Amino acid sequence: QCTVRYNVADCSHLKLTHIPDDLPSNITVLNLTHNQLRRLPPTNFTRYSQLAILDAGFNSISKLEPELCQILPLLKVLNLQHNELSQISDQTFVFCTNLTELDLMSNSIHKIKSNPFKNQKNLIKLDLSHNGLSSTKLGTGVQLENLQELLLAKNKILALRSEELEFLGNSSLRKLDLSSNPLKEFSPGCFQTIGKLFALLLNNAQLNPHLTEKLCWELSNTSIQNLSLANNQLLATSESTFSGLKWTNLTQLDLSYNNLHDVGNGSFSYLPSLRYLSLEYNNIQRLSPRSFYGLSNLRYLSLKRAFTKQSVSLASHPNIDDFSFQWLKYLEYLNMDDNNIPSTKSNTFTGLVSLKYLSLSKTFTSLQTLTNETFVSLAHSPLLTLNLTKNHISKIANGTFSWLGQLRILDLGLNEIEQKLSGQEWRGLRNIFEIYLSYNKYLQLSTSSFALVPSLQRLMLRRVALKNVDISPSPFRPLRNLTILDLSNNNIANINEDLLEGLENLEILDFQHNNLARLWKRANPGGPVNFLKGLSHLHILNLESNGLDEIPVGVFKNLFELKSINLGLNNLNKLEPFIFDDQTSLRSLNLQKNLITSVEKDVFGPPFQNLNSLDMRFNPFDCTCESISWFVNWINQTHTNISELSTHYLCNTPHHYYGFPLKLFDTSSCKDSAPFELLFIISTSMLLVFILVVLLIHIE
Amino acid sequence: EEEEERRYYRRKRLGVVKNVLAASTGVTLTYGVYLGLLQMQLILHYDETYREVKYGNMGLPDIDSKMLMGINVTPIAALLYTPVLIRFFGTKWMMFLAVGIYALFVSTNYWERYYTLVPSAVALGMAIVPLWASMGNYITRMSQKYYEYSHYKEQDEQGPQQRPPRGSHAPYLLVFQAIFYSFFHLSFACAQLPMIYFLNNYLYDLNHTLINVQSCGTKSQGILNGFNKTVLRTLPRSKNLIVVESVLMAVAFLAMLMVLGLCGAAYRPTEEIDLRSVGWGNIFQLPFKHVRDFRLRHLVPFFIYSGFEVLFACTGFALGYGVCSMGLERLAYLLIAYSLGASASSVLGLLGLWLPRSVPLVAGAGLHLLLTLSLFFWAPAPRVLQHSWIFYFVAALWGVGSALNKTGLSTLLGILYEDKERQDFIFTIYHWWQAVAIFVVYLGSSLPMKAKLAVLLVTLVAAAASYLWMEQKLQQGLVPRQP
Ligand SMILES: *[C@@H]1O[C@H](CO)[C@@H](O[C@@H]2O[C@H](CO)[C@@H](O[C@@H]3O[C@H](CO)[C@@H](O)[C@H](O)[C@@H]3O)[C@H](O)[C@H]2NC(C)=O)[C@H](O)[C@H]1NC(C)=O
Ligand SMILES: *[C@@H]1O[C@H](CO)[C@@H](O[C@@H]2O[C@H](CO)[C@@H](O)[C@H](O)[C@H]2NC(C)=O)[C@H](O)[C@H]1NC(C)=O
Ligand SMILES: *[C@@H]1O[C@H](CO)[C@@H](O[C@@H]2O[C@H](CO)[C@@H](O)[C@H](O)[C@H]2NC(C)=O)[C@H](O)[C@H]1NC(C)=O
Ligand SMILES: *[C@@H]1O[C@H](CO)[C@@H](O[C@@H]2O[C@H](CO)[C@@H](O)[C@H](O)[C@H]2NC(C)=O)[C@H](O)[C@H]1NC(C)=O
Ligand SMILES: *[C@@H]1O[C@H](CO)[C@@H](O[C@@H]2O[C@H](CO)[C@@H](O)[C@H](O)[C@H]2NC(C)=O)[C@H](O)[C@H]1NC(C)=O
Ligand SMILES: *[C@@H]1O[C@H](CO)[C@@H](O)[C@H](O)[C@H]1NC(C)=O
Ligand SMILES: *[C@@H]1O[C@H](CO)[C@@H](O)[C@H](O)[C@H]1NC(C)=O
Ligand SMILES: *[C@@H]1O[C@H](CO)[C@@H](O)[C@H](O)[C@H]1NC(C)=O
Ligand SMILES: *[C@@H]1O[C@H](CO)[C@@H](O)[C@H](O)[C@H]1NC(C)=O
Ligand SMILES: *[C@@H]1O[C@H](CO)[C@@H](O)[C@H](O)[C@H]1NC(C)=O
Ligand SMILES: *[C@@H]1O[C@H](CO)[C@@H](O)[C@H](O)[C@H]1NC(C)=O
Ligand SMILES: *[C@@H]1O[C@H](CO)[C@@H](O)[C@H](O)[C@H]1NC(C)=O
Ligand SMILES: *[C@@H]1O[C@H](CO)[C@@H](O)[C@H](O)[C@H]1NC(C)=O
Ligand SMILES: *[C@@H]1O[C@H](CO)[C@@H](O)[C@H](O)[C@H]1NC(C)=O
Repeated sequence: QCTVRYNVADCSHLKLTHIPDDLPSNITVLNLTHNQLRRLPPTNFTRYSQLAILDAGFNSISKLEPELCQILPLLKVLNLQHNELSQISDQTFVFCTNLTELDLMSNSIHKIKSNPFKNQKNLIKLDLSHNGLSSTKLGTGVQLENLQELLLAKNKILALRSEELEFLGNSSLRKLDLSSNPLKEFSPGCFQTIGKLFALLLNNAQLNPHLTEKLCWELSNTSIQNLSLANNQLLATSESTFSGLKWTNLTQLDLSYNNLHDVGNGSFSYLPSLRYLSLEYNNIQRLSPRSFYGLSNLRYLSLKRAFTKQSVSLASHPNIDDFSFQWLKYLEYLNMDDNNIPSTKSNTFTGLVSLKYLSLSKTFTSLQTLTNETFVSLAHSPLLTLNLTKNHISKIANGTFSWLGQLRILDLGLNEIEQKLSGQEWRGLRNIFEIYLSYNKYLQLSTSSFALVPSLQRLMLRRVALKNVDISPSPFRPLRNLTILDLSNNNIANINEDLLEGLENLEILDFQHNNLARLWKRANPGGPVNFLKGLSHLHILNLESNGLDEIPVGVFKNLFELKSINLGLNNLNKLEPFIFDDQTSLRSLNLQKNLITSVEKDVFGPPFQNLNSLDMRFNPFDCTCESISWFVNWINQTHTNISELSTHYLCNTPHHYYGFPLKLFDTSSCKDSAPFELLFIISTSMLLVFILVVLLIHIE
Repeated sequence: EEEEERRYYRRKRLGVVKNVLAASTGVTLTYGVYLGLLQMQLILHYDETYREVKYGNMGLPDIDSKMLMGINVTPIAALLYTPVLIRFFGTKWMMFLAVGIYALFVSTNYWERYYTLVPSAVALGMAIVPLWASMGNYITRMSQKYYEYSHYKEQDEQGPQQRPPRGSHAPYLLVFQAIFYSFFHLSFACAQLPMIYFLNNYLYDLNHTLINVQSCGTKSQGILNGFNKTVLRTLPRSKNLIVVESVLMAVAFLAMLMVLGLCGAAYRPTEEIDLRSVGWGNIFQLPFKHVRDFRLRHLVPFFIYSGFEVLFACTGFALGYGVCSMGLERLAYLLIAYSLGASASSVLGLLGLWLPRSVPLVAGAGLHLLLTLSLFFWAPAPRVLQHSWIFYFVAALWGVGSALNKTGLSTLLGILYEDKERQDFIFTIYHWWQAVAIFVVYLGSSLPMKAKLAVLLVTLVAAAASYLWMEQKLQQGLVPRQP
């Protein structure tokens, strides 16, 4: 029936109506979600009176039995969400003292005219959301001493009187939720009745400028820290709008989904302690230097989708004036993702002495070509992470990134760059660590491309149509500290031997979809290129979908630290022996959708010793003893992880074993199983010795 | 002292008869093991599963054909190097060496590889003919010794010191060769032990292995023109295979040891020096110079017919007619029925002592003639199981005819020549012609029908056989003298 694990009772999706009694009596968790209980009989909980938490959500209870709280004195978490509790009485929770968390997320409660929260002095979290409450009054006198989280969202509250909040005389309230309620007016002195207010949420509250102005004046002389006005009707902000918030020590402010037409000058001046600011998903048309005045302690700011939309009917581009963020000296994280700014001006980012993280993905629709004078504003800022994906970049000028000396992570991926990599573009990046050039249109490598950047550790060339890679010396040679190198979907037919030489720090290598069949097989200039010469610290290796039909012996020599090999979607059929001898620390090996026919010990011994997981489905095995006897004997005994073992492991040959699973293959009727090898030699020796001895004896 | 000599010669006769029985049982066990292993290897190699799964790219048909050719063509070199070799080793010693070569062929079947199975086949083809030659010489000389001891006991002074028998050792040779050939034919049934107990339960019914058979019986066009690719329903476990082959090797070694222990010694060092006094340069040409004999020129077709009919009973019947209706499930039954028929005809011909010599011989051939008629017009349907007793009927009749003809040939060849070198020479020539007949029938495979040649040969030998007897009564007078 109900699943029991460690002091829990998973009795959810079973469609049970009555109270089960087969659960152990030393249990402390009861999960009854998505059931059809009508009520909770306070007589059947005697057997497991040591219940700690109770979960009776997603049901249809109409009334709660007060005895339910005195017969189990260990009840701390009570949860009645999505039930049909009609009215709450006075004596319902009058015996319930050990209560800590009460969840009434949906009961359609309209009016409460009693003091039900008088004895639950240990209550911490209260939830009366998605109900029909019209007033925040929960009683007459001061109660709920240890109340910290009170949720009253999705109600029909129309006013916040000062008398209906007096029960919070000295209760350290931490989080208060009044979202999804159309409040029309705020009574004076209502928030002052609360002892301590830390967080306050009014998401989708349908406020106006005058409404939030009166709220800000009401929210004076309190300890509020986090404020959220998301999904609101705040069309425009003014200086007097946020005038009330100057006295309190505000920490986090949220303005999201307000459709803000513009920001008034100095509207954020009265707030000096703002640290986290959110302007996501607005329609700001103009920015001004005086707009952001007064934000000295600002450290977190996001402008994602904050500007004017595309507007196909009428072409409009939001313009930002120079010195817009000069007052923000303490800013650390700045984000303007998915914007419609035309380009970067000369002094847009001037004044940010402490800017560290900046994300500019899809911000500029007409940037196209970068210039050395484009990033001049960010010269005095020690940037650590910069993002330029989805920017439709096409060209890069000389010395564009020279101003950004302390840059560490740089992203140029998902662009249409069509230029040759001369090498002068990376000038000034002494402390750069990661470069993202994936999904670019067309590039050309050069010998001095990455010479100015020896400290590089990560480089990505996924889908770039790389060319001129086979040149001497190797362009990747100065990358002494290169750790992760990723080049896939380049279709590079010819690769020189000197490439990836001296790369001792190389650990991860990706080589998918580059067509390496012609280079290895039997090369016309000579032999196998074996570009994996001194990559000793290589850990993860991938060579999938290159169409290789054979593996030359000696390419994996001196590869001790190698852990993972991916050779799927290849055309290999015959494997030379002693190719995986150095692969003694192998963990994962993938050979799927190949032409592998036979798996032999002399080839697969060393790797299979400590192999962890293996994938070899979609392969045409030859179901013969000499072919797969050791393979079946190993896969039978070993405990390594095999994915889709009895499903996608089939044998094409012989015709008698066509479409037969490999696991059902029997190796008892094989030559290596029976000892006739030794029996033949011993019988032949004995018989020859007997015949010869008796013939030489009886002759003489 | 009369009764002491009585006991002495009684022990001598008992030793003679026990060595005769030992040689007979050794022939039985050796030939049974050889036929059983050969049949098991030929059947286990006619499928795709056991060929590709166990071996794969080792070329099973190629090595099988090479084994067959090495067994069938080596008798030529065997004849070329048998007389001097038999007189070197001895009568019983070549017997022992040939049994050892047979056991070697059985031993090299475990691993089954070119360089270990092809030399075994060559040695088997080299030892097959001299084995039978020395066997016949040994059994006939021991019958002669039995008769001479009996007539020395019954006639002390009336029996001459030189030339005791004078063509009168027939009653003591008939009863020996009859039991010898009955045991040699019971070997054919003993060979069917591994198939019945281990191989008969691993192949499926005839409804699938006999599908592509549109013409059988008189319309064969080969040994097996129509047959399925595979015949085993399941792969045989290697443990049962090694068990049955170890039992075969054990019974072969038991036959080896019992032959060595109960054959004694019948070479007689005095007669050994006598035969050595002939020389080594003239013994090589004497069997070839013996072509001028009046009896061999007419008895050679008889040997050819004996070989032809024995190979027809071995393969021409089991794989030509018995495979028509039923598959390989009742082939061993037909083989053991043929063996019991031959064993019964052995004593049936033993009972033919009062009648003169060449009475049943041609009659036996005549039997084949009658059988040949039933083997010419009647053609059984492959896809029916109506009449199955007729197969066992013809098998028993062919066994009767074959055993009668073989024992008659043996007794006539032992009676016409009484000298030791004559015995060895005539037995060698007869067995060489039999081996040539076997080799010709081997070349006679994949042919439309071998019945017309068989019947013409039986009609050429009946008249010929009678012909030889019609001149011995009129005193023609001719005998090769090469002392
Ligand atoms: C610069 O910004 C871009 C875009 O915000 C960052 O791209 C993000 O890269 C991660 C890592 O691949 C993506 O996570 C993965 O997404 C794929 C779907 O594409 C999903 O299947 C994976 O399970 C994983 O979640 C992430 O989606 C992607 N962002 C977007 C919007 O697609 C990039 O990482 C940034 N550069 C940095 C931080 O250096
Ligand atoms: C950005 O690059 C341009 C072009 O490379 C620089 O323009 C040069 O300016 C100097 C003095 O202002 C002139 O003497 C050159 O003739 C200009 N063109 C060149 C060098 O090709 C511009 O100065 C660079 N910006 C900065 C800040 O260095
Ligand atoms: C950016 O710098 C590169 C330096 O690599 C310049 O390319 C060189 O231009 C000179 C001028 O003739 C050539 O002699 C060199 O062979 C070029 N080097 C390479 C590697 O191609 C490039 O001209 C500069 N571009 C700008 C706009 O200043
Ligand atoms: C490659 O990485 C190593 C390891 O960090 C760098 O060696 C450091 O160099 C700095 C600068 O002199 C020293 O302060 C550190 O003590 C060095 N660390 C070690 C472990 O030796 C090396 O400089 C890097 N190479 C490049 C070209 O950036
Ligand atoms: C050997 O026997 C098998 C069956 O035991 C034959 O396979 C059959 O082939 C026909 C040809 O159309 C199919 O209709 C049947 O479904 C097959 N039976 C199976 C697969 O069980 C095979 O053709 C025979 N081969 C010969 C040469 O006679
Ligand atoms: C009760 O179970 C549901 C679904 O299995 C789960 O979402 C919920 O977190 C569980 N609650 C407790 C208190 O275990
Ligand atoms: C709460 O539970 C404890 C533990 O059983 C019990 O002793 C106490 O009486 C209960 N009620 C309280 C503390 O009001
Ligand atoms: C909280 O206020 C009540 C009266 O409103 C008082 O009785 C109680 O002592 C106060 N508690 C603290 C800790 O000040
Ligand atoms: C207020 O916001 C800060 C920053 O996001 C967070 O660390 C803190 O936990 C929040 N406090 C509350 C009560 O939500
Ligand atoms: C609010 O705090 C300020 C600063 O201490 C003080 O001047 C003012 O009188 C306070 N107002 C109220 C209503 O407490
Ligand atoms: C802000 O100042 C600019 C420049 O003086 C002016 O054009 C704009 O109208 C001002 N905005 C407000 C809301 O006062
Ligand atoms: C193999 O499976 C076990 C058990 O599911 C798991 O703990 C382990 O992480 C797996 N290893 C790999 C390499 O997937
Ligand atoms: C090997 O296979 C057999 C039958 O498929 C199975 O019973 C046995 O458990 C397997 N070996 C191991 C170690 O699981
Ligand atoms: C199997 O063989 C028997 C032989 O008597 C026959 O009667 C039966 O019809 C066959 N079954 C088939 C061909 O399905």
